[PDB]
Amino acid sequence: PISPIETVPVKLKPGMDGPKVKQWPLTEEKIKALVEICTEMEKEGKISKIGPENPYNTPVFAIKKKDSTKWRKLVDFRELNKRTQDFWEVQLGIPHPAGLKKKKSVTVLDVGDAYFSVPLDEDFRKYTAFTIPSIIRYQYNVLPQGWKGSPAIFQSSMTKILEPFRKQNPDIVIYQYMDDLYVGSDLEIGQHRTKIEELRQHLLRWGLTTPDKKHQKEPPFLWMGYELHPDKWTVQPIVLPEKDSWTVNDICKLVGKLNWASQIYPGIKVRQLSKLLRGTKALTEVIPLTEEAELELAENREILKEPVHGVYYDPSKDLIAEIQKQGQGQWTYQIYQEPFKNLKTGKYARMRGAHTNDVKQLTEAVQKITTESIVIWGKTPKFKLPIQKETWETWWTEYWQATWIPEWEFVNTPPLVKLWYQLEKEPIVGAETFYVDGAANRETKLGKAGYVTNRGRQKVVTLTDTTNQKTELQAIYLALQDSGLEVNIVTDSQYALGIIQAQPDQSESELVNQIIEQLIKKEKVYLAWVPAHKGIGGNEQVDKLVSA
Amino acid sequence: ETVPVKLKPGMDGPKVKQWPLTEEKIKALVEICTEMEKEGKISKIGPENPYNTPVFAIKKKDSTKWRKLVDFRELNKRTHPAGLKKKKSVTVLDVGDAYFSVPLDEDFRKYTAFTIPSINNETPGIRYQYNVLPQGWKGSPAIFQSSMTKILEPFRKQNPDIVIYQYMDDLYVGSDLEIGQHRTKIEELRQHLLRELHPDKWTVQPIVLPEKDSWTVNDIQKLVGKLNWASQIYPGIKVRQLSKLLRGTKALTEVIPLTEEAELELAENREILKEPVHGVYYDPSKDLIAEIQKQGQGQWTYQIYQEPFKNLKTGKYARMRGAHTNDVKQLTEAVQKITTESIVIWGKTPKFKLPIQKETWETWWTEYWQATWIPEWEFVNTPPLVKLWYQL
DNA sequence: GGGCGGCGCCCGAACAGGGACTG
DNA sequence: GTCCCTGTTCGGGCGCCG
Ligand SMILES: Nc1ccn([C@H]2C[C@H](O)[C@@H](COP(=O)(O)OP(=O)(O)OP(=O)(O)O)O2)c(=O)n1
Ligand SMILES: [Mg+2]
Ligand SMILES: [Mg+2]
Repeated sequence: PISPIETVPVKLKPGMDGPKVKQWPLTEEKIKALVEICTEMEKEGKISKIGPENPYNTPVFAIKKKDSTKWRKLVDFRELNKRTQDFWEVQLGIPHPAGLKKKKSVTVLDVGDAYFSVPLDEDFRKYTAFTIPSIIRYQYNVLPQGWKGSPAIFQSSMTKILEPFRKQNPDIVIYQYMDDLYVGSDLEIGQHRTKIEELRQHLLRWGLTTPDKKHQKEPPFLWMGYELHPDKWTVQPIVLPEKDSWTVNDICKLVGKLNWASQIYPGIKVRQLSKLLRGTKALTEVIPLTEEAELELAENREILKEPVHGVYYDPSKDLIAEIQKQGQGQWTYQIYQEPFKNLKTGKYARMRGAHTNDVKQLTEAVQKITTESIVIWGKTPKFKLPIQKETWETWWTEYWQATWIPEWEFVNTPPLVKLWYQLEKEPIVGAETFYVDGAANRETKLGKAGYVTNRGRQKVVTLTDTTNQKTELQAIYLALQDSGLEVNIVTDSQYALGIIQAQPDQSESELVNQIIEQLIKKEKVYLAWVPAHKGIGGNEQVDKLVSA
Repeated sequence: ETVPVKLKPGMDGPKVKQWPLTEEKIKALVEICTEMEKEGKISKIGPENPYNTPVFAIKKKDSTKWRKLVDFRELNKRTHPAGLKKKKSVTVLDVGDAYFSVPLDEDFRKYTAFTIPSINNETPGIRYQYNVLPQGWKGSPAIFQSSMTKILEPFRKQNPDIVIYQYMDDLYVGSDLEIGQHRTKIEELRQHLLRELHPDKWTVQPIVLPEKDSWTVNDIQKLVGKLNWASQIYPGIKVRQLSKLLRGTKALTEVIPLTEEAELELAENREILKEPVHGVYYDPSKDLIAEIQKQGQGQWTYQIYQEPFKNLKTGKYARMRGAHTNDVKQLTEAVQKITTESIVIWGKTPKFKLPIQKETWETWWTEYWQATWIPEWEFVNTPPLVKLWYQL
């Protein structure tokens, strides 16, 4: 039937008119499917025959419905979508099985012909004109598939339709993805079935049928890409492409399946694979796998060959997130309540900043996990982290930004997160003092880096194709190279000071990485700043040196 | 009877995605919004309205009541008693409820749309829009002002030594009475309204130079850096004789004895840093900028300026020393204290340059917020230089 | 084979803000 | 101002759901 719910008023964007687009050639198979669909829709008033008073058209097609021998009618409304008003999407996220609680009784219902059961605004119907070619012209009186307004209008209409049932039945849980309903209740199987009949009769009153073919009554329930057993849930199998020559399209498919997988498979890593896509120009381009990517992919394959499940949420217990470090700024995590029973898993790998270290990355991973936990369970978890309370305290003292981790507890699973070197707060007695500088010429791109020391040493290196900042960093690198285990360095560069003060252990800059090697090898470093070009200290001397 | 309100020309309404809320906040929002719907203050709407502003809720201390908070910063973007800062005590009453007694221009309602989320996305968002003057909207005090003046006229007549200032949802009531009589008069005003700060004791944080009787090359280098920077605020500062002691290429820990000239230069400079900053005039057409620096050990410095190096105010906030402290909680309370000061002094909120990561802030700041307004802010990664310059 | 919305990931292009620089 | 460096956003591919 067609829902007697009120329509949602819809307008075109000002000054725009309906689309006028020739219809495509289609196969005879698609023509037969379309006419079988359209004869029946026209009988039911879901579509209306139109005449020459309607000067609009949009091309149509069909595709096999993904898990059936039935067809789906779709319209290429790209022009109409360009010309249709804006909506506010009401679907804010995707429900996750790890957020479901234990229920006595569970049902899964699909609404039959979901969009085609929800009326479309009268005034707008005329712009939905289409043509079924020969071997007939129509307009939609219901929501079409391919129009940008149909998801939001459907999701909102379904919410309105279910509100009276929810008000009457507060303690029956209805997870509502588009027309999928997961219905859970704390009733015996008998009273539950009775309430599900009440719900199907309520939906049918509002024009929505629930065909038995998609009425799931017994576990395991197929829902949202998952298998829901009574006390555990799993993912429907992941199949990774197994090719020999890889293209950017294949790689994106692999990385997408692996990301999807990482929600219940622990240990998934996609860094080297994702790095393959760096300089690409098109989806068709072929990329040879690096040895690193090859080996990472084999590891992921081994991980996926293993049987794994999640569990459901008990509100009367704490949420615990546990984090493990992989290399290259890659982290996995596991959220659980009881020791070896994961609610879910995850990975964080985002590279934030030219220069960083593992304490910053771990703080970002904590933040991500906290926001994700708020979305799924509505509260924050307690943390198990591989970082000493002492390490964290040191960082949080020395660091100039506000930073904070919620309730947490050390875990002794290597690799532990550490700070790899610490700058002194006070200058070092008996360490030689290097005054460093760099200058670069903006026209020719030639530069000098250099130092002068208080014990008489002076060195200048010349550089090609360089910049001011790079010569400052290069001078600091030269001083680290040519000093002993303890060294005072004086710089005029806010740039370099800010970088090194923040204690990076990784950088996209080769030069900063070389500096970091040096700073980890040293025993004590002290980095002081003076303002440039004020005739201060040995800064004047090394400045006169590196200008020429 | 309604009052038409328009948007600034060339501007559409806000389209701001709602952020995730905790279960307690969603439950409070749903109960509050249900009552507000029963009373006609808000109406359910659909996705054909393309506008949205985020919403959350705060639980006031010493109270199990939640108060809803709509972040109208964008919408507000798109639409003074100088004796209040001198009063012995100042109480801050919440009069937002009054606004729900006045209807909102129909053509404007669409711009106040907001969406309530759900745990684990059990349902799509539930969308509402306002039928009355909403709390937290710039236009609410403006349109209600005349009714407010009529409400407060006789209380102001009977108490002329009391200063009543209105900012967005708040009344500031200032008095020189003793604390008990002040609270008595405040409850008198609460009774009348059915038709605790102490600003006289706020402190400027001057820039301070180190005092010692043995200086090293490093000490003098640090002092010359600090004075060179400070001379952009105070032109009286001079560094010739102090930097003269640094000639050559010396060891950082070499002890340098100060000359007579440089000692005079240092004493004259530390005097100069006491004088007030010259030529600083508040412009109401520009916005206040507030910078905050984490000094460590629960200490925070802040500067309110409008043009660079022309500080209208410079202060510090202190808090619990570092046993179980929360940097973000403290940064948030510092933001609220600074905003309160700025509202009282100039009647306007500052735009904060916050020394925190965007994500850390947005993850946690709503757990410690207790005000009914929200200032604008941007996020910053400062060099430790300004930190040292304002440090103590 | 193609159309739509949501969320996720990763990458790069566009743009903004602040420091250093030339005569 | 210009050149440089760095951070944010937004749009494009793919994954997943319907
Ligand atoms: N590839 C897809 C899958 C779904 N949908 C939209 C339109 C569908 O009508 C709705 C729900 O998906 P279904 O597969 O349940 O479609 P129907 O409800 O029309 O079919 P059925 O009666 O077989 O359930 O989501 C879509 O636009 N494109
Ligand atoms: Mg269906
Ligand atoms: Mg230099």
